[PDB]
Amino acid sequence: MENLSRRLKVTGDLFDIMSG
Amino acid sequence: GSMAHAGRTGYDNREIVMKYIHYKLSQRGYEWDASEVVHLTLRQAGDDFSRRYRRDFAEMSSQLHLTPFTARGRFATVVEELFRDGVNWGRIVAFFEFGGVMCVESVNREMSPLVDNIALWMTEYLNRHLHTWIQDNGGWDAFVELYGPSM
Repeated sequence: MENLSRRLKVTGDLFDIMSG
Repeated sequence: GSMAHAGRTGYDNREIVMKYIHYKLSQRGYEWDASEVVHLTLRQAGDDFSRRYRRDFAEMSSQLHLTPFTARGRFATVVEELFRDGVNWGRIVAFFEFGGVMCVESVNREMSPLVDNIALWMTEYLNRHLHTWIQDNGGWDAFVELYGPSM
């Protein structure tokens, strides 16, 4: 829930740093 | 047509959502129907996102508990928290993947009509809360440039 959104968020943030 | 961003309207965002969902369901063998390099790049980014996600975490559907009455609030809560402190392309891919997982789970749980609703919710959220950011940060064009390379 909150846990799910945190997992999505941190995975997303990692993927956007890798794209940089 | 090189003067403006690719897929720069809400109508285009809707098409992007519908094609994404069709793809995610097709990966499970479930047939459903409701910018081409944009659809392609998003397919790839979402698949690569999912690969990484699953290396670290359990199946996304394990956390859902969908019912027709609660699915919309479940969607809204997750997406609100995801973007609460900002938007970036990685979070947008995560958004598409979450929406895809919601649709797959709906079909698995014999609630297939929810797919059409989820598509609507994703389209509205995109147009209301992400589209401004997308235009301000280079359009889907910038996404294709950044996520185009397959790694």
